[PDB]
Amino acid sequence: RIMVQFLQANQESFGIMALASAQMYSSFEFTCPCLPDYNYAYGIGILIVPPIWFFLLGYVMNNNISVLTEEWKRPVGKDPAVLRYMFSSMTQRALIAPAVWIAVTLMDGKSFLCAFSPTADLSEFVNESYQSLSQKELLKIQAKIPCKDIFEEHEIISREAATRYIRCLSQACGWTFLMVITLVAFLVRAIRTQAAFLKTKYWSHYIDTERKLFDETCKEHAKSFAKVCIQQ
Amino acid sequence: RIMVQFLQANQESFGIMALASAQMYSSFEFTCPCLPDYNYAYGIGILIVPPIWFFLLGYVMNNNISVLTEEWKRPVGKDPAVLRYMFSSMTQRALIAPAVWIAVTLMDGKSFLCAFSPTADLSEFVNESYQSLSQKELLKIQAKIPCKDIFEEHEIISREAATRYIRCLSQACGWTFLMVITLVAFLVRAIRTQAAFLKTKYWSHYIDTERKLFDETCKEHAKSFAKVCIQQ
Amino acid sequence: RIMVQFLQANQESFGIMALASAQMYSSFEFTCPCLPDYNYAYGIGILIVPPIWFFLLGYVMNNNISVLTEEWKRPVGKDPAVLRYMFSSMTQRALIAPAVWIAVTLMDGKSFLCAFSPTADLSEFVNESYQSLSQKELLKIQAKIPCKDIFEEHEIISREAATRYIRCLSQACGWTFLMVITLVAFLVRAIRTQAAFLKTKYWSHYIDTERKLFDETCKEHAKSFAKVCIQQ
Amino acid sequence: RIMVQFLQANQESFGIMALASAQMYSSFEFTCPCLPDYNYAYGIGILIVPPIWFFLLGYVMNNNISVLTEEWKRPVGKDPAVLRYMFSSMTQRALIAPAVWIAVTLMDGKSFLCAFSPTADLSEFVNESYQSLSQKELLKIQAKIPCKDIFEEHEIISREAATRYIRCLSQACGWTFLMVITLVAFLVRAIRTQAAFLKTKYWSHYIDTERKLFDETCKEHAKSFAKVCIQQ
Amino acid sequence: RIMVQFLQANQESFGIMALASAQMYSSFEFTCPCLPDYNYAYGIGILIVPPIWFFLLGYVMNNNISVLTEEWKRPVGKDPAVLRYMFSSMTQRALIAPAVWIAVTLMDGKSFLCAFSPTADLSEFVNESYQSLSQKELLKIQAKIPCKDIFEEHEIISREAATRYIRCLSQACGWTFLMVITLVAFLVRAIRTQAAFLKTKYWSHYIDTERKLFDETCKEHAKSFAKVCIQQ
Amino acid sequence: RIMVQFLQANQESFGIMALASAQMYSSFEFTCPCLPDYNYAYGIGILIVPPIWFFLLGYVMNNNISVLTEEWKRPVGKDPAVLRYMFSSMTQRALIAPAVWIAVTLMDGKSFLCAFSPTADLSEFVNESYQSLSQKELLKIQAKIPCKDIFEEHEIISREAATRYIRCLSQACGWTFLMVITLVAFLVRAIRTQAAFLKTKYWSHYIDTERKLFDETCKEHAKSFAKVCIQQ
Amino acid sequence: RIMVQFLQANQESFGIMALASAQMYSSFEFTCPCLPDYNYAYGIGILIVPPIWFFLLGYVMNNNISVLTEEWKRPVGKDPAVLRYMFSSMTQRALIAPAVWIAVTLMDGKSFLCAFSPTADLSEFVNESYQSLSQKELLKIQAKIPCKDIFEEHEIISREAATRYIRCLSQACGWTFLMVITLVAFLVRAIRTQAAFLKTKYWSHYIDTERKLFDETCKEHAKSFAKVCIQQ
Amino acid sequence: RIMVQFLQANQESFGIMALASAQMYSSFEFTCPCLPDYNYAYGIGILIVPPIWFFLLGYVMNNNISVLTEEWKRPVGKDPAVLRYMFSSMTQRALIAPAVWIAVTLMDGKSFLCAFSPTADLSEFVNESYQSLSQKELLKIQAKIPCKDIFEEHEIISREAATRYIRCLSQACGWTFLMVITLVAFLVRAIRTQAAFLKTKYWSHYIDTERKLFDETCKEHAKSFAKVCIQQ
Ligand SMILES: *[C@@H]1O[C@H](CO)[C@@H](O)[C@H](O)[C@H]1NC(C)=O
Ligand SMILES: *[C@@H]1O[C@H](CO)[C@@H](O)[C@H](O)[C@H]1NC(C)=O
Ligand SMILES: *[C@@H]1O[C@H](CO)[C@@H](O)[C@H](O)[C@H]1NC(C)=O
Ligand SMILES: *[C@@H]1O[C@H](CO)[C@@H](O)[C@H](O)[C@H]1NC(C)=O
Ligand SMILES: *[C@@H]1O[C@H](CO)[C@@H](O)[C@H](O)[C@H]1NC(C)=O
Ligand SMILES: *[C@@H]1O[C@H](CO)[C@@H](O)[C@H](O)[C@H]1NC(C)=O
Ligand SMILES: *[C@@H]1O[C@H](CO)[C@@H](O)[C@H](O)[C@H]1NC(C)=O
Ligand SMILES: *[C@@H]1O[C@H](CO)[C@@H](O)[C@H](O)[C@H]1NC(C)=O
Repeated sequence: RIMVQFLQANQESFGIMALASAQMYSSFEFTCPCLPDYNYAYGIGILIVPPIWFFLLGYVMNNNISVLTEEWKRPVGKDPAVLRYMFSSMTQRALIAPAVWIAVTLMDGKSFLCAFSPTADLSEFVNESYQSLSQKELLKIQAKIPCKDIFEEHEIISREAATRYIRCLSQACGWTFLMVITLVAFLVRAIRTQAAFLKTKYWSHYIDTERKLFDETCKEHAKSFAKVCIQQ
Repeated sequence: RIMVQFLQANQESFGIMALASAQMYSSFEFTCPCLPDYNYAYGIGILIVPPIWFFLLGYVMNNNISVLTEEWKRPVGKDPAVLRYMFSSMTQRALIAPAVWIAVTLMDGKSFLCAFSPTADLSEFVNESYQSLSQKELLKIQAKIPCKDIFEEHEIISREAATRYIRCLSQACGWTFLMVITLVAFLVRAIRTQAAFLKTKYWSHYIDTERKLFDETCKEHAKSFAKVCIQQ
Repeated sequence: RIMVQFLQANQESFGIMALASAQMYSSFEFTCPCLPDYNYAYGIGILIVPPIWFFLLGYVMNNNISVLTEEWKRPVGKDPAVLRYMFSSMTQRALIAPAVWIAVTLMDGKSFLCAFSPTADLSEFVNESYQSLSQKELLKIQAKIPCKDIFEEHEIISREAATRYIRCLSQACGWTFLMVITLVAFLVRAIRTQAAFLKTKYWSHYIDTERKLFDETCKEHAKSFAKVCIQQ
Repeated sequence: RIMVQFLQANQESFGIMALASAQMYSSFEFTCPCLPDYNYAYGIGILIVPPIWFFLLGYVMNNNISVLTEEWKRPVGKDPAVLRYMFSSMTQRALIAPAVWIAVTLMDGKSFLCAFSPTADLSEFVNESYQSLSQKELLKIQAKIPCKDIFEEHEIISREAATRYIRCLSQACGWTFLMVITLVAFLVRAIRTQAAFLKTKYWSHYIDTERKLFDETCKEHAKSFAKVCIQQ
Repeated sequence: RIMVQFLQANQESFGIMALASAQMYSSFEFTCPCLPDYNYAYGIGILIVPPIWFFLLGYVMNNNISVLTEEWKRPVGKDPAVLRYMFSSMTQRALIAPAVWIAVTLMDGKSFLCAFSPTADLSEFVNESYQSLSQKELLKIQAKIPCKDIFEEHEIISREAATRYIRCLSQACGWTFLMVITLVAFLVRAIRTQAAFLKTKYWSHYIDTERKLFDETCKEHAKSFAKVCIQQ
Repeated sequence: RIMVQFLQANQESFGIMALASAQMYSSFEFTCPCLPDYNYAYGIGILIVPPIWFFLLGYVMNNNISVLTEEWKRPVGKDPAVLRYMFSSMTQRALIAPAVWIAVTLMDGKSFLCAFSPTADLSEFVNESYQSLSQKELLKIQAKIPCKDIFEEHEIISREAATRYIRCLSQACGWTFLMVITLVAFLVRAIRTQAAFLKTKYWSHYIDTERKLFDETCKEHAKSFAKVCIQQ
Repeated sequence: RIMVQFLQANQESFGIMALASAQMYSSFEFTCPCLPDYNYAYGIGILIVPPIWFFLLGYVMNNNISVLTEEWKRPVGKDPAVLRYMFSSMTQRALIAPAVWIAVTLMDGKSFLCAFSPTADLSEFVNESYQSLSQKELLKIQAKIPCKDIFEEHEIISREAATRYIRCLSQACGWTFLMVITLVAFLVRAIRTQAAFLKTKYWSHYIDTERKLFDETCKEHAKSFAKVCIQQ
Repeated sequence: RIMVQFLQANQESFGIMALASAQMYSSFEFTCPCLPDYNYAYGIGILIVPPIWFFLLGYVMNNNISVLTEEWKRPVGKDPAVLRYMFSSMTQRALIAPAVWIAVTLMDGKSFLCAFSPTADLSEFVNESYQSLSQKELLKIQAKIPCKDIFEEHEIISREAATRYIRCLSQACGWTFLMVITLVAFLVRAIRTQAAFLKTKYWSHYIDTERKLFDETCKEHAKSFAKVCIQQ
């Protein structure tokens, strides 16, 4: 409920793909398979592949990827640097949604709990009676931890006690990730290109004005033949 | 509830047929027949035929299919190319809603669960007591899995344990589909036609201006006889 | 609740009679009589007569049925064609609400369940104990199926198991109907009349301009006598 | 709850007296007396007298009933025809709310259930044990049917089974009424008066312009004496 | 809850005192004293005195009662007729809220139930065992009827059975009152004064224009001395 | 809940201090001390001192009390009459909120119940067993009546039966108060001063115009030195 | 819930710091320590230090404290009086929020209950059995009174009976405080400085005009060099 | 719920990073690990590192950090003081969100409770029976205090009694922090730079005007070649 609450708060306070990723996470039915073989795969996949898809999507939604591939494809493109600058700007704009997804899914330690439960060392939580049993038997039990309606072995492991531990580890990792990302962003904004920016601004203005003028002249050239044919 | 939540979030953030398909799924009463003979048929049908209907509908709602069939029907149409371009644009605009429907119904593994439950290999979930019994007897039991109010054989198969497994497989398939679709869209937007676009823009502007001029001249030609007849 | 949800979604997204029929269905208290003699009649009636009433209503709400009957009544009407075109347009606009009603009431298999329950062949659901009894005794029991608060014979037939079966059949029929209707609409929009359209547009513009001019000249002719009489 | 839902839907979609009657029904506490002597009277009264009051009210709210009675009262009124046309238009506008009330109260078979329960033939619902008893004893029991908190004789008659039967009959009668009304409206709009309409339009415009001119000239004639007296 | 629902519906659809009286009733804590001596007094008082207060209030809120008493007080007032017309108009505008209050409190048979319960003849509801006991003992019991939390003698009288009876009588009286009021309003609007209306319109326009001119000339006469004193 | 409901209704329908007092009452935690010594004091205090504070507050919020005390303080004030008129107008505007508070707190008989419970004569409610006991013992019991969670002596006095009685008395007193206040307001508006009103209107317009002119001339006199100093 | 209700009512009716303090109180988790040593300290602290912080905050948020300290710091400031007037106005504007906080926290007798419970004389509430025991033992019990989930000694002291008593005392103190504050405000507004007000108004207008002129001239002086450098 | 309530109140009343930090806290799932080794670390981390990240973020979001690092990097920057002033202004604007976070997380004593529970001296709460046991055994029990669903040793320590104590200490620390911060802010606003402010204002206006002029001249220079190329 906290995720939906912050979603509504972000909507009220309200570049846009961030809210898209947040909403998609808050409305995605995370279901851990709760099996010793697919737990790790499912957790790491939910952690890894959605940001990759968001990266690709952010590249696709960009309106000027066509000019980029056109210039990269030609031997001598009609300058040499606005291309690198435009590509860097596109990549930087696209990298936002994956980072938001990773941060959200780490602060909410569901993927971490699903992925690292079967193999983690939970020895302070395992009951004192069954403190000597094969780790192969512990594998299934620990894998069933992230499932409330499946874990029916409270006599061996306290579920909430290990859930809180793993979730705290996940939140620590999330805050570390956020700090590193913010430091990198600070360095980037403090270091980084002057002529390329002006050239790109000019080319964008030129494209817009050309499109508008083309629409206008098409309308004017159509009005004449319209008056000609209608009078028939 | 997550589907309706993301529906409301999409409505708040808000080409339109995507929201139409999402809403239609979130408000469609999926009822698995829970029978070994019609489970597969019903699941695959819900997966397959609604996107076909959405494709046809998107073709019908298009305002310029009439000109397409008129030109395809004539021996020598009044150019050759803008037709192929217009048809490709129509098809690309129409293909959006089916993809959204398939993605949604795969992320929510209801159709997958209904379709693949009776024949899947659920051997780690079947109880150890009835681990040796005819697969024909297992057919009905496994078919009854997606039905909460019908599956009354908890002593043979854990329902939730297999539900999570099949739903995880469905979500994996959904993410794979999304990745492939995004890659194809990236390639299409990066590869693909210059004169046809301008010709289509000009023809659209001409049609609009002609319609507006016709309305205007009809009003002007009517005003005279109106003043003539009213004075009687 | 799904019907009301999609009603609200359609209202938010928002020719109008479609929403009218959807709302009327979502707010109509469908009560199956649950009797072997009136079940079929009630179900088929709810399926058939409301779309007929919607058809008639859509014909009545049309603002230019009077001109149609005036021209059809005269021996020589003041052209021949715009009449057929206007009538076809009226019929096509009117046929929308009945189709929406039928589609909605088929996707929600209440009418189908009420109509086909007493006579359908439910042999896989009838308990194995009373698997040999007179179909006349089965008539009342099966007729009582669509009534939750009346069906008190769970020892003979599983209610939900047959409800899901009949509802799935109804949804299949609904999707078939939708596909056929969409194909017919595609063919109609792709095949079908050029002069009649322009003539109808001109006549509509003429009628509107004449009405407006009549209002204006009435006001002007009234102002004089108003100034005359007020000064008394 | 369905009536209030459709009330809100009609409000959202939104001549006005229709919504007034619908709201008044949805907010009127229908209380069947549940007595063999007053059941019929109360049901038929709720069915009959509210539409009569709505008819009278619609006549009263009409702004030009005074001119109608003034002309009907004079020996030679200052034309002959616009009176009949104005009266017919008033009656047609007024007849809307009673029809809406009757349709609503028939689709919701409360009045029908209250009125026809004590005397209807409910022989398939009366228990097999007391299948031979004086109809005078059955009178009170059947009269108590529409009262949930009063009918405490479930061992003699199944309440819901007869409630559904009578409600289905009421809904059939309601749909029949709607069909007949729609057919009559279609015939009226298709048959029916040309000069009277123009005369009424002109007289209405004249009245409006005269009122506006009178207000203006009153203000102008007052301004002079205002400037005269204020300066004192 | 029905009263508040219709209150909200009236607010949504939305001379104003009608809504005021409706709201005041829907938010007034009607508490029957449930005593054989004060029941009648309290019921009749709630029925009678609030409309009297509403009448007085509607007279007070009227902006031109001062001119009425000024002219009625003078021996020779500065015409004779517009006074009677203005007074009749004031009374007619004021009489709306009391009628609405009476209609509402009669349709909701609380006052009727509180007032007429102790003395009404409820012989078909009194149990057959205590069918022979002093009416003085029946007085207290019947008086306690409108109180749910006080009436603890279900073995002598069925509370709901008599509540429905008295409430039905109250609703009948309410509909009769509404019909009579509507008939009287129809007769009044059909019968009833020509010069007085114009004179009142002119006097109102004159008063308004004089007030506006006085404000304007006060501002103009103040501006001069303002410019004079500010410069000091 | 009725008080908050009417608060919301008044807010929707919406001199302002009336709503302020209503809101303050609906959001004030009335806690009867339920002791034989402080009950009367607390009830009468809640009845008396909040209207006094509202009176004082309404006097303070008035924007022209300073001119009143300035003129009352001087031996010869710069006319004699507009002072009495302004003071009367201020007092009349201020007297609204106390009356609203008293009316509200009387219609909701909480203060009356808290104040008059310990000493009232409740002899028809005291049980027949303890009908002969010292009034000093009855004092505490009756004082505990307005407290639901404290009154634990149901065997001696029926709590609700006396609560309804006292609340009915309170509502009677409230309606009497409202009637008397409305009669007094009618007499005041019908009796009551002509030159003083015009003088006050003129002085108010003069004050407003002087303030506006002073602001304007301050801005103009500042602009010059602004242009002078900025250029440095 | 009453505090939040009045918060919403104040928001709907809606110098601003008053609502800030009200909201901060309604959303502050008051937790009495329920210990004989820290109860008094915590209660008095919640009563005393938040208004001090609000006073300081209101001083800080004031936009012209800098000019005040600048003039107070100089030996001969560039007049003598507007400083005292500006300081008095600042203090009066700042004193609003602390008074609102104190009034709110006194009307809601939580701080009073927490502070005065351990040492108050509650002898009419202590049970008759333990009416002779060391006050040191009574200290802990009485201190635990404001805690619902901690006070588990109902056999010695009735919790609600003393809670109501102390809360009534707190409300009395709150009303006394409000009356005294209103009287002081009345005296202040009736007594209190003519030239200082005009001087402050003029200085404020001058500051505003100077700021606006400076922005304008900065823009104009920048435009020239902008046109100069851009053309390079 | 109080935090979300004040969040909504702040949103309604509504430099922006304050609301961001408040929302992020109200929607952050604080999960104390409830272990004697990681409790302190987790609590202090939640207290310390989020404000550091907010500080860095506020530095990054600042639009003119690039000019700061450009001037700090050059040997002789194109003045010497607007840099120090701009840096101080940036730091002061950035320091807001960390302070809000610390204040919020201290008023809501969750971090304090998680951090200081295992080592605090809770001797008045430990039961009298186990008042002599190794502090190593008390370590785990006290560490489990902030966990409602884990602390299952009510026979040794009263959970709520110590929770209230530690939360009161946390609130005291929070109010102390707020007072110190407000005093420092008062001193800063009262002490602190005249030429630097004007220079920064001028440079900002110059930058804005230059950007706008550059956009304009780019559009004008593009229009010519647009008209040139379109005509081809
Ligand atoms: C540990 O196991 C014993 C029996 O083996 C059981 O009684 C006890 O409740 C268990 N405790 C926990 C914490 O699992
Ligand atoms: C397996 O079956 C046995 C009896 O056959 C039953 O006692 C046990 O609960 C079952 N377990 C599961 C997981 O189905
Ligand atoms: C079938 O009938 C038997 C007795 O005739 C009963 O025990 C059993 O529960 C019934 N089963 C079903 C599925 O109706
Ligand atoms: C019919 O009456 C018998 C006894 O007379 C009773 O046992 C049975 O439940 C009743 N059945 C119905 C349907 O009323
Ligand atoms: C009538 O009274 C008898 C005993 O006097 C009791 O058993 C019965 O339930 C009562 N019935 C009603 C309807 O009050
Ligand atoms: C009156 O008191 C008797 C015993 O003294 C008790 O049984 C009875 O219930 C009481 N009745 C009321 C109405 O208090
Ligand atoms: C007073 O104490 C006695 C026993 O000491 C107990 O029975 C009684 O309920 C108590 N009463 C109150 C009001 O505490
Ligand atoms: C203290 O411990 C005793 C037994 O050791 C137990 O009976 C009692 O309830 C405990 N009390 C508290 C307050 O923990």
